Amino acid sequence: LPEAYAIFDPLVDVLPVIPVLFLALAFVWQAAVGF
Amino acid sequence: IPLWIVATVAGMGVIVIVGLFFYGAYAGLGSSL
Amino acid sequence: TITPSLKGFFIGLLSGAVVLGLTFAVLIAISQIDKVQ
Amino acid sequence: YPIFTVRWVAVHTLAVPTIFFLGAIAAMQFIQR
Amino acid sequence: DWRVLVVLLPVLLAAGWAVRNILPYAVKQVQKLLQ
Amino acid sequence: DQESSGFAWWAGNARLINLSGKLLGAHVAHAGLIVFWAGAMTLFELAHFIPEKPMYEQGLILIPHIATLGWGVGPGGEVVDTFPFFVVGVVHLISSAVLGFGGVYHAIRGPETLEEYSSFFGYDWKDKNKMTTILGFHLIVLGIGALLLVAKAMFFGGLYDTWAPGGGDVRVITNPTLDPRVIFGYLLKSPFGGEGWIVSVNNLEDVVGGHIWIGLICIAGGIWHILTTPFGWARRAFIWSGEAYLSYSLGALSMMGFIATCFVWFNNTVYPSEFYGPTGPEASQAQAMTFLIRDQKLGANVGSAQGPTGLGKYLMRSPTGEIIFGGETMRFWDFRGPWLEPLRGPNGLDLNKIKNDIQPWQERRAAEYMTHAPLGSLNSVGGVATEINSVNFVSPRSWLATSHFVLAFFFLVGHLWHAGRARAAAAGFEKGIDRESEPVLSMPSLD
Amino acid sequence: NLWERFCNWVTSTDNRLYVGWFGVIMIPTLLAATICFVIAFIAAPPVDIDGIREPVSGSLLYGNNIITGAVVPSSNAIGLHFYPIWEAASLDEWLYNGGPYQLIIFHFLLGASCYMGRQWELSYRLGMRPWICVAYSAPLASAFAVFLIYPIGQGSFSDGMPLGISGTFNFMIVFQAEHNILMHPFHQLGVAGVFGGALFCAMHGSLVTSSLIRETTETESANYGYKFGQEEETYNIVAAHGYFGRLIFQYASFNNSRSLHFFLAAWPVVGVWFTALGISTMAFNLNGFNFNHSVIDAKGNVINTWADIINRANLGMEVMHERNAHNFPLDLA
Amino acid sequence: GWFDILDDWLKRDRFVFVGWSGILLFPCAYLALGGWLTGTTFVTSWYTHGLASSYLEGCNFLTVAVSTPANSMGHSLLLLWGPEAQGDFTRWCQLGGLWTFIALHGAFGLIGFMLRQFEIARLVGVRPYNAIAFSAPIAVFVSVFLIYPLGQSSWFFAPSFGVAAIFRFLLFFQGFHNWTLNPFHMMGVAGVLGGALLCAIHGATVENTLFQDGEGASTFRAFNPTQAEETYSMVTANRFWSQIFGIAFSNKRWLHFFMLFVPVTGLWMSAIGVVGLALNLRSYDFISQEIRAAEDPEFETFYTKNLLLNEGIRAWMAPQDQPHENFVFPEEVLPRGNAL
Amino acid sequence: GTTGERPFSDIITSVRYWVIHSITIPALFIAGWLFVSTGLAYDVFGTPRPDSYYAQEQRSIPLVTDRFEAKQQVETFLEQL
Amino acid sequence: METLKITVYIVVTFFVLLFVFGFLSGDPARNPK
Ligand code: CLA
Ligand code: CLA
Ligand code: CLA
Ligand code: CLA
Ligand code: CLA
Ligand SMILES: CCCCCCCCCCCCCCCC(=O)OC[C@H](COP(=O)(O)OC[C@@H](O)CO)OC(=O)CCCCCCCCCCCCCCC
Ligand SMILES: CC1=C(/C=C/C(C)=C/C=C/C(C)=C/C=C/C=C(C)/C=C/C=C(C)/C=C/C2=C(C)CCCC2(C)C)C(C)(C)CCC1
Ligand SMILES: CC1=C(/C=C/C(C)=C/C=C/C(C)=C/C=C/C=C(C)/C=C/C=C(C)/C=C/C2=C(C)CCCC2(C)C)C(C)(C)CCC1
Ligand SMILES: CC1=C(/C=C/C(C)=C/C=C/C(C)=C/C=C/C=C(C)/C=C/C=C(C)/C=C/C2=C(C)CCCC2(C)C)C(C)(C)CCC1
Ligand SMILES: [Cl-]
Ligand SMILES: [Cl-]
Ligand SMILES: [Fe+3]
Repeated sequence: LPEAYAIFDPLVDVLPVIPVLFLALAFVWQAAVGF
Repeated sequence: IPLWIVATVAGMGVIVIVGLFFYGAYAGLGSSL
Repeated sequence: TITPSLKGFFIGLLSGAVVLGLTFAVLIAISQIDKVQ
Repeated sequence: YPIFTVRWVAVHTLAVPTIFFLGAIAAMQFIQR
Repeated sequence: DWRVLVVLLPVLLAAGWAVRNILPYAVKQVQKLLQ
Repeated sequence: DQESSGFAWWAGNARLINLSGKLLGAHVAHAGLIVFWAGAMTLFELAHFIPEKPMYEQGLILIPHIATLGWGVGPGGEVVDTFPFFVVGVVHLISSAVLGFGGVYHAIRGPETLEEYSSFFGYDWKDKNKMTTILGFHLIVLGIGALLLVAKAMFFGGLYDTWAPGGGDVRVITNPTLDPRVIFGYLLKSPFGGEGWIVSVNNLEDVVGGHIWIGLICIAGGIWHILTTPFGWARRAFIWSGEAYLSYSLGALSMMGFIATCFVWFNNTVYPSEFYGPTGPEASQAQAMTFLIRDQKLGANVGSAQGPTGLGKYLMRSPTGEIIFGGETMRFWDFRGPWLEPLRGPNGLDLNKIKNDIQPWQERRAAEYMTHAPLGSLNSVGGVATEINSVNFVSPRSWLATSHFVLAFFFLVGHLWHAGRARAAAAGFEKGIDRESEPVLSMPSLD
Repeated sequence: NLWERFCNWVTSTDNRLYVGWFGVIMIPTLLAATICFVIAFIAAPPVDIDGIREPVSGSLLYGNNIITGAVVPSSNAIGLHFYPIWEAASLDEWLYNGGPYQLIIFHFLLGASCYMGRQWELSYRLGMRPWICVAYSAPLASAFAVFLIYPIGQGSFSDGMPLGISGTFNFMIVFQAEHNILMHPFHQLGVAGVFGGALFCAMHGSLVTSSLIRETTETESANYGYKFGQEEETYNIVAAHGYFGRLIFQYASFNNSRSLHFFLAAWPVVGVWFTALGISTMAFNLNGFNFNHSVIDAKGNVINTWADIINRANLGMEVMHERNAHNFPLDLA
Repeated sequence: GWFDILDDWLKRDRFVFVGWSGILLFPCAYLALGGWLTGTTFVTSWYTHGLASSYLEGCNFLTVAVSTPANSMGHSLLLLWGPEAQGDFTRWCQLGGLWTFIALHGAFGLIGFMLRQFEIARLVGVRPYNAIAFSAPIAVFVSVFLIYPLGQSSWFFAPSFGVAAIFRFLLFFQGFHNWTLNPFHMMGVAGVLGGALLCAIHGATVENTLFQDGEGASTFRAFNPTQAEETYSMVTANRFWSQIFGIAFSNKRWLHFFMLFVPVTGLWMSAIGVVGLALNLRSYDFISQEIRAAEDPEFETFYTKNLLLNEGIRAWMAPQDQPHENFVFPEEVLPRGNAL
Repeated sequence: GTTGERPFSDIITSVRYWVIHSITIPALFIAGWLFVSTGLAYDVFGTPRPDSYYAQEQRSIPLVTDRFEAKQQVETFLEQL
Repeated sequence: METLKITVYIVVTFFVLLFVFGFLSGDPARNPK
């Protein structure tokens, strides 16, 4: 990463897993509506 | 306390603790290093 | 005479007899308090 | 509802040591040779 | 040795703490049983 | 709720089948996830990238795609500036937010059905005209996208070309192959060994050319489907429903996924070994080369050296006579790569060129590719299974080949699933057998 | 019309065996593979599977019994090349190089793929729900894995599973030496699938036999209490669930027959799917977990585990498989 | 009477039924499972095998084992109060005492569980075929963990309780007994795999021959456990398999008994053959083949190739798998082909 | 039907439960931690520490050779450390 | 050899054409309801 963005290089380590969480949230939601 | 909250936090506790076990597999005892 | 292993044998015998005794003692007691109708 | 039952004992002889063991296994990840 | 009391301490505290939060609700259970 | 539609929570997206506004929403929302992963994964790869190491020693699959398109790299694949990687990730990531915003809006806020909101976006699955029209638009989009690759190769910097003289480099593609006997000759080769079907495309001209062709084929078919309705023979040969079309694409996505597997496993043109690590056949051939060079330097006569089995130790013939590398690599003699083709004469490997013309950069390349063979354990220990820990490496090729075979296999299962159900829903027994009209109870007995 | 009569018979439900359009491919291809397998098992001459001119005998007439006999895979010199009869100068050359293997496996894979489609097809003609063929996809995928997919990734049909009892074991052993498939979680899920399937099959059968409703005397079979096509269920699901729910606890039991039968399908099929996928992805040398020398002491001495004992055994298979075929020190083919 | 009072309490309808069989089952099962969990977390194998085997030492879930006692203990019961440990909990663990503890408490647990199936079956009103079928798991456990090491020199050559340890056991049995060649194991394969097949195919058949008893597209709701009618069509499932495969079930009772028979029969056959391997009474060879191959060096089958592999396994793994033998193989005796 | 205990649903939902168990579950967990962090688990079970598998100049594995004096043989091994 | 190759090519073509043309000759309509 260009050093002007080096401040986010911790945030980059997490970003690719965000789509997975979307799968998990659909279960939180169906749990909250009682399936 | 709504169960769906209890379900999410328990699993979240599960995911954290499993992640700690996989983490240790690359560091310290049993890491090959 | 009583060799070390024969002493151990009684150690085990009494241990098991204590375990089964406490077991059946407690099980009979519970059964007397919480009977059926 | 009663509070302590045969089930109560059964869940606690499995669960008490499980959490205890997960704790011990947790700390093991930080052992360095 | 000292390590044993270090380890048992939380469990003792937890048990006592649970004993104190459950005690009124247990002595009624036993009282209900004695019939 | 399941009482309203029939479908249960675990089959909840089937409640979207006749709600075009929400269905549009999920689709646009899903496309954002793809674009999100693409951008996010790129920045992760760039945050972990080391220019002094080859890309394949670092677990990278996206930066290799970007570099093959000619962005970021110089001669022989060396990374010279990383800012084009950065852009590709940021732009995808920023775009995903747009795709997400619209997807969520259509999902929970927009109108559930489109058919009363607009007669142009609305669609009924059983309406064969509107479906071919939507198909036509998307065919047009696909054609444009395939031409964007042409344009990048011909007008906008070119492509990385592992075959370029002097060693691979970025190169502008001036003369794409348009000869239909070549372009569609690939589509007619055998899938089997030494042939390769479309996987054998080994020059950028043939790649760029084929894309000009499907680019044109698609736009034409798009126009054709916008203007026509399905003929009568197609009407009675197909099932016209949303699930039916979903199954048709699962079969296709499956076929494509298998093909993708073979491409990244065998092909080192559109998957430059400079970026992806050697192929399986390549690393084995590279091993034989490395030991040929070493033993010959010691004084061995690699043409007449007999091996334990009686076959040649360094050199034997193929079943059609060609001089090939010996040993168990005999199976890999269809391999072709730029580090080895200089030693290839018309009859195969040329013993004179082996003796006098091997260059240091070849010995370096063979050794590098021998010790980076796509072999490794699930936890990325490099080598055969019996290898001790030390080398952290699995080839991107293994990672890409294995994942897409899994995805392909499961999408074939998906095709079988939704196809049969589509057929049963249309016929009216996808929910089970009517007790009062059981079909078998009215057929005669087999005996 | 004459073509419509043909089509009416191809698709008839009154045929003792259903033919169908999938069957128009299935019947000839299976018959070809079956006839050639029978003949080669009995009579084939030795085949040079490892392409090192050391032929391997596999047929009965050449000194094999039912256990040691195989149709031997085609030569390593052939690799992935297509090798029908007409590509060979003579039947003699074809037999020497492994021709019947390709003929058989390609006809069989085609025939079994159409067997799967035949299952969808007759089910559609009968008014059935359609997914039985999805279950059969799990063994079909497994067959695809070991006859086709694993040769592709390795680069030769000579690493295909031999068509023979001992040949199969030679496949499993060399596979474990090369890929450590016991330590691969996809084979472990396959074990969990076939063991679990065996268990659940055992369970369901004992639980239903247990709940059979008395309809017979003692001097006859309990089976004669069921008549083909009665509308009454023959066992008592409530009693069976009453039993099994007490065996464990009630919520660990099934009270819905459809939910239980779905579980019976899903557990082995999924697990076999994964184990097909394990062969199919080890084909591209993504291998099982490697823990060799993973545990170390403070000085740096290796402290073996059971993984390192598995490695010593893997090593001994490794240096003995294809004992003459390697001229270079890495096993890359 | 106090016996009839204790019977009243043991047979109470609770969440977890106890019964008379519970007095045996629960403490033994809980102690078998607790002993495995205890050892895989804390207990080494450095003095019995020279192996690490606990979470505390660095092992993961696939490599932890409660390992067998050293060969020198023979078939010692290895009781805590016995002569080897002499009541020292620490030394008992270091000597392999958890292995016999688990195996023995486990063996008795399995007796308790089978008695449990009997006890519940009689109280509930069903025939006891579930307990009959559980004979096959017991027969397997007894032959592999008790008889097989009793046949051999010690508990050492029993399976150690662990995932990778079990895999080594599998590989030992190929290299040493040529277990794949044994027809009693082959019959087990055919009953395990044939059981998987029957499980998959019967579940699919029922799910794909259901009657339409609801209007929902998820078809599970259309069953009530108290209903009297079959939920799927035996007639239709019969015609289908008749025309697809040639033969089809026509009797639901025979079909479900057959699902009991097959995997139960097969596990019992594999036990029998393991009993043979206790005595090294292997199906290791075919004498006819060895006579041909010794006189004809151009004879080569897959059978003769497997034996080369078995010989490689034995020489390459024995020095560390059998460390009480003080084996030292100089490199030149190791069998190996060219290059590798 | 229902056997008679309080449903687990109502229990992990009720406030009294999590009053009690937000202390007990962490207590045992911390207890387990301290069992390993104090080094007690090493001595209770006799499992070697990373510096107690060999002596500083030894690659021979301390294998138990004798059945009946085995307890003493293990302790003669620990002394050579 | 070549006579065999031509013989099998004809055979294969024949059956493949039975398959495509059979499944185009109105398959969905061939069902019980
Ligand atoms: C890729 C995954 C995906 C997607 C895109 C969808 C999308 C959809 N599902 Mg499906 N679903 C999925 C997975 C998915 N589903 C899975 C895995 C399951 C199994 C658990 C289900 C189970 C399921 C059921 C049971 C149902 C749906 C339904 C729906 C639709 C309405 C949902 C609703 O009412 O939400 C309401 C929920 C909320 C309002 C909570 C908030 C949700 C949003 C989307 C959070 C977005 C967060 C994001 C970061 C914001 C971005 C902001 C932007 C500026 C960038 C919707 C089109 C429903 C349907 O068909 O109705 C007719 C329905 O009944 N789904
Ligand atoms: C096709 C997709 C694909 C491929 C080929 C790769 C390949 C790679 N990734 Mg990437 N990755 C992907 C998707 C992919 N990734 C996705 C979707 C995410 C988001 C979570 C990421 C996030 C990610 C990160 C954060 C990292 C990688 C890294 C890597 C490397 C190491 C992989 C590894 O060790 O995995 C470990 C293996 C596994 C976890 C095994 C998973 C097995 C799956 C779950 C089987 C699923 C089967 C089936 C689909 C289930 C349904 C069955 C049902 C229907 C019956 C490797 C080069 C690493 C790297 O080196 O970066 C530089 C790294 O740090 N990836
Ligand atoms: C496939 C995507 C798609 C589709 C089919 C639709 C369809 C529809 N949207 Mg939706 N929408 C989408 C994406 C989509 N939207 C996205 C991504 C966003 C977020 C930016 C929105 C935000 C949005 C809003 C806020 C609203 C709609 C509304 C509408 C309706 C009216 C649109 C109209 O008249 O446009 C007429 C045509 C135009 C305005 C010109 C569009 C020019 C495009 C954008 C040029 C770029 C084309 C290029 C190929 C894009 C590449 C994308 C990249 C990822 C490859 C219609 C049903 C309206 C509605 O239903 O209200 C009730 C409404 O209020 N949409
Ligand atoms: C995404 C792409 C796509 C899709 C989904 C469709 C879909 C459709 N097209 Mg369109 N079409 C497309 C692209 C597409 N088309 C393009 C790009 C063109 C321009 C070339 C055409 C030209 C075209 C024409 C000329 C016609 C259609 C028609 C149709 C309909 C019937 C298709 C059919 O019967 O196929 C089934 C395929 C066959 C029956 C072919 C016979 C079997 C072949 C030989 C199988 C070979 C497969 C095998 C595995 C080999 C593959 C690899 C390689 C060797 C080829 C259908 C609605 C028909 C219609 O009704 O239009 C109004 C019609 O006449 N399309
Ligand atoms: C296709 C491959 C295949 C198949 C299907 C089989 C099938 C079988 N093999 Mg064979 N095997 C194979 C390949 C195969 N093998 C190969 C290639 C080798 C190498 C030569 C071996 C080596 C091998 C060995 C060494 C053994 C087998 C045995 C078996 C049988 C094991 C049956 C079983 O369930 O035991 C499982 C064990 C039990 C059922 C015992 C009871 C267990 C209780 C009920 C468990 C309860 C657990 C409790 C509730 C708590 C658990 C908690 C915990 C998980 C946390 C079975 C017949 C075994 C045998 O024949 O035994 C007689 C045996 O010892 N195989
Ligand atoms: C949705 C996720 C799908 C996952 C893959 C498919 C799983 C089931 C496939 C078995 C096919 C068996 C042969 C015929 C079996 C058959 O005939 O099924 C019949 C049964 C009932 O069918 P219905 O007609 O009622 O429902 C299907 C549609 O009609 C929707 O109503 O189908 C289902 O219940 C599907 C359940 C979907 C939900 C599946 C989730 C389970 C997998 C979870 C992930 C496990 C991962 C393990 C990792 C180690
Ligand atoms: C429908 C639905 C669903 C789904 C949803 C979705 C799928 C959504 C999506 C969403 C999305 C798809 C989103 C996205 C977003 C994105 C974003 C938000 C981004 C942002 C970015 C940025 C801001 C950037 C930044 C930067 C730069 C500029 C440079 C470099 C560094 C950084 C990174 C810092 C679910 C399943 C839940 C269920 C319910 C219903
Ligand atoms: C780009 C490129 C290229 C090219 C490509 C191309 C040119 C392609 C084409 C392609 C094509 C041209 C394709 C096509 C395909 C086809 C298909 C895939 C088909 C399908 C079919 C179907 C699916 C059918 C079915 C059926 C039957 C069989 C019977 C009746 C019924 C039905 C209809 C169902 C090249 C290689 C040069 C190079 C690289 C780049
Ligand atoms: C030995 C012995 C004994 C006993 C003891 C006991 C009884 C113990 C118990 C113990 C226990 C009782 C423990 C527990 C543990 C547990 C654990 C350690 C767990 C873990 C878990 C996990 C880790 C999970 C995982 C998973 C799964 C599996 C599912 C999903 C996925 C996951 C990953 C989440 C006595 C002293 C009496 C005597 C002497 C000897
Ligand atoms: Cl071999
Ligand atoms: Cl070699
Ligand atoms: Fe059944």
